[PDB]
Amino acid sequence: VAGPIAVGCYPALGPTILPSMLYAFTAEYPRASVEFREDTQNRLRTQLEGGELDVAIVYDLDLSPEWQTVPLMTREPMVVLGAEHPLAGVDGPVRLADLAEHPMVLLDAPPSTNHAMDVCREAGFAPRVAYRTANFETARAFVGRGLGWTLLLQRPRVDVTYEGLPVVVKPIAEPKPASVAVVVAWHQEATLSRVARAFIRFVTA
Amino acid sequence: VAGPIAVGCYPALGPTILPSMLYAFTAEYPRASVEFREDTQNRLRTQLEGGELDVAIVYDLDLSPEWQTVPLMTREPMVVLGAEHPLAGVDGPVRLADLAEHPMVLLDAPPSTNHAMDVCREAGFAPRVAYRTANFETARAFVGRGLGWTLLLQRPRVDVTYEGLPVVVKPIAEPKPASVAVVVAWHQEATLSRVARAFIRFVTA
Repeated sequence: VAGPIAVGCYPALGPTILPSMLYAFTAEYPRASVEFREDTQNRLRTQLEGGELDVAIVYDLDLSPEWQTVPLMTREPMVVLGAEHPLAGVDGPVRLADLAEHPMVLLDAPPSTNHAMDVCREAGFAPRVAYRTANFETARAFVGRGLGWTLLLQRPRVDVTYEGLPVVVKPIAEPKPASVAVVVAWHQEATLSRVARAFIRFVTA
Repeated sequence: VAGPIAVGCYPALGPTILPSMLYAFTAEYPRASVEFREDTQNRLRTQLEGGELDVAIVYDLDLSPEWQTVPLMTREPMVVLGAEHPLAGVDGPVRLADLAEHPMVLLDAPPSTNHAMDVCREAGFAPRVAYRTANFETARAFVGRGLGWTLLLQRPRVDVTYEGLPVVVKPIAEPKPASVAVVVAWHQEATLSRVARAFIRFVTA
């Protein structure tokens, strides 16, 4: 197992899923050579369907029916709150309806944006978006500071921001939202190289 | 003071500098409203020139002379290593020259990208870039996992990545790299509003 493989992913997946994956794969296969690209939903799609990427690590959301997928993991959406948020202190899951009138910090990084918007709609409201960011950490930092609440698909292991403030992570109820999977994907009509076949098999074992 | 202000910044400044600034400002002036936008280098300049932004929080690197600036803080570039890194035992500062042959994780987020190539260039080398990302946490997470070394202009308060791994931050010497100012900026020819002026005075107080 040797050769070039080009791997893309969403920015939100880069610091959460990718480091351990790339480190472990590359250690297992010293002669493999990985080109790593992070890009937006539309750009990765263009690249992956163009032959620029072998494989892409994406949320299993708004995905072309022509892409093959294999689950890597799956995670419920969570609410994240500042320590002194009115709702940070109550035990159990939060009814998302109870945040309808608290200012939201929207992570607008498609496909996360419409997923958040749909989850709020199933809880029966349109959020007051006080601040918008495409940056995962900016959303977390704004929240830990007390600028609003947010909905996130992934959970950094330590509940603290770049500023050194805590964040409080809550499950969601009424309804309990669907689990969102992260997936390795490729186009149906791609011929997987050996290094690519080896990558998909390793990172999912 | 009351009314809208549009504040832009570079994404890496969004979670580190901006959260407390926006919190403190909106706390002093409950009737001001901030329109917050993170944007890449040309796009922020382009928005500021056209009046879409009142002010920008930026690194003072490669800025137009048309912009008035006031320094908020200054920071030395630093090397960031994973805990198992060959040079992580190095007591005291690293000479960057000592990492010339180790793989680098490059934060490609102008103006950081040219700054970083500029500081290696000055230590005598062109780095071997194993991985490139415009995402700050992706750079820290990759380095914490062992995928290479980086250099960064800012330092999150807790030396831990999203995977819960530590990062080891070291000063650079021989030569010591140039410090970089973070500034509040606005265009020379703008007619500043009362709220924009209040913002500038408030963050430079």
